[PDB]
Amino acid sequence: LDSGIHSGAT
Amino acid sequence: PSIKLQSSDGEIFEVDVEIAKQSVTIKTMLEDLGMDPVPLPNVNAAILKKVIQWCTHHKPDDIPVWDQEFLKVDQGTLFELILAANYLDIKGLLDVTCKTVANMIKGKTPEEIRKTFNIKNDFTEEEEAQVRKEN
Amino acid sequence: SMLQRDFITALPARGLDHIAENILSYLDAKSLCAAELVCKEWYRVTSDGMLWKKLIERMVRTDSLWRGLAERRGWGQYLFPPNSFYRALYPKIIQDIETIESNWRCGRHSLQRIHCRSETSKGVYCLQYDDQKIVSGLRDNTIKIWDKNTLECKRILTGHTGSVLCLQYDERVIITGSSDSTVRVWDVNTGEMLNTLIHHCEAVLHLRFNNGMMVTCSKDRSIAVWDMASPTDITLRRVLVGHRAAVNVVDFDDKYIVSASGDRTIKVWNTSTCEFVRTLNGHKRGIACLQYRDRLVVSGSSDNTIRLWDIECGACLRVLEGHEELVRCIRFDNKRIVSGAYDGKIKVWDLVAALDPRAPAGTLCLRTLVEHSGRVFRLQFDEFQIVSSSHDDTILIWDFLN
Ligand SMILES: O=C(O)c1cccc(NC(=O)c2ccc(C(F)(F)F)[nH]c2=O)c1Oc1ccccc1F
Ligand SMILES: O=C(O)c1cccc(NC(=O)c2ccc(C(F)(F)F)[nH]c2=O)c1Oc1ccccc1F
Repeated sequence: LDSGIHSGAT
Repeated sequence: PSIKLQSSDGEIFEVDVEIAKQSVTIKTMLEDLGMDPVPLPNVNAAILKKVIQWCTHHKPDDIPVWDQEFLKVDQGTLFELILAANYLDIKGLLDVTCKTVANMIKGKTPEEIRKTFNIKNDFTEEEEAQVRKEN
Repeated sequence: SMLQRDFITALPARGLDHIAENILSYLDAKSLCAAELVCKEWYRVTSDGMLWKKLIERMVRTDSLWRGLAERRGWGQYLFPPNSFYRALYPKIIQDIETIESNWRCGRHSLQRIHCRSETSKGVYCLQYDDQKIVSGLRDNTIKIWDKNTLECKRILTGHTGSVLCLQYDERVIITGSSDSTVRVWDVNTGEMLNTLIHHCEAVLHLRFNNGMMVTCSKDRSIAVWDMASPTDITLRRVLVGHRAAVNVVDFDDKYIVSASGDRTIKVWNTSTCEFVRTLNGHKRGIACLQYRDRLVVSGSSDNTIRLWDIECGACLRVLEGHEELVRCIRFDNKRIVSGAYDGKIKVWDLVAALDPRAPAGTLCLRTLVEHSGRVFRLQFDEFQIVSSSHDDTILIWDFLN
């Protein structure tokens, strides 16, 4: 994933 | 407080000052000219009572349901209301009556407009074709 | 009282021409044409009244599409030449609107491509544009300002120590958020750095500001609400907590703040009180992008879908399927939704059709636009164009007006 968004993973 | 309005006939109407001052004209005659009663030589009693009724009820976005029923009058009376609203400078009443006339024009053929307002076609054949060609 | 009365002849006869003109100013174009053919005096009132000029001016005042074409075509030069010029101009504008709408529906466009020439870390995370400039935030930690017309780079703003992930500007400042966890405020004219906000514990993923207040959101799972008395006087008002993962996007107006997160939820907050209102559930994976205005929220998700929501009841009004990868950016106006995905593709959606529950799903995607070679990170659009930026280190201008 790019630095602009993040998932709910650990 | 109440202010006396004097119609062109002579009939006097007792109106609350807050209702009377919806007419910018009457507001100027009260505040700047200090007049009591307020003579209205251009407004007869029948139209003035109609105007006061409209002003009390509106102490207006487009035309509401009450205004449409208020304007269910003949075109001569609608014309007199436009004139009174102009003379008295009641922008709200001028807008609803002018929009009402526009609503009687929109969505109609030229002949249907003529029939609505009892208007005779005075174009020559050549002139009408030219106006028609340019639109 | 007379039964019938020719208002349009009678009013000018008594020296009240402007009232007659005002009545006719309410007419649509076709009714104005009809009024022209009623009789000679009706024609004179519309002609001497410059009714066709007034009709075009009313449209420019109330429709950005007309307003935009007045500037782009140059006939706005004459607004605010006889009446017949404007009567003849009106159908040219109508067909000019229809050729533009056809170009959107069929994807006929010209393309401008800016190569950002990033030396090391490539990619353009964010952008905003006007008629003069494109302001862009880059993975190389800089903000680059490009001339909208010549496409050349006019200014490079340095100061961030990580990627510039989000930005917005107005007529006074550019505000940027970065992987370095800071928010920075720059002079939009000179580029001078005016302020730095130290607050978030992780990357600042999104921000919006308007009318003296700003909301920022972060990988640290929080939203910060700021009061901006000036570019140099910015005070923290509230911290909103409740999201269980990174907050990827935030938007707001006077009614609500709207945030969306990797925790698969959209959360609604009261702008005035900063109190939590409701959670919008439905997306099956994290939410990457969002826009909110009026009552409509539109969101794009890692589940490859787009969802339309009503903010007041929280209902999902429509699910848009079609994207083959993560929906990474999304915007909408009064007519269209434009979205970009991780596979480099941009899709145009019919928003009116999408908000009509009778319309079938297959009729909703107007077109797919494929000119990026990497993930589409950000887009902005209007009546005439789309401006998009990508991991491929390019900014594209898609122009649907030829
Ligand atoms: O569906 C959602 O939009 C949703 C959105 C955010 C969070 C959850 N859920 C959880 O993170 C979760 C964590 C722990 C437990 C546990 F321990 F009780 F079993 N259960 C849970 O559901 C959601 O739901 C599901 C998501 C995936 C699968 C099944 C679900 F239902
Ligand atoms: O269902 C899943 O267990 C699942 C399985 C595989 C992948 C994903 N997720 C993603 O690869 C992903 C990438 C990016 C984003 C983002 F940035 F948009 F928010 N969100 C995402 O979810 C999954 O989902 C979740 C997993 C963990 C937490 C919350 C999720 F929903």
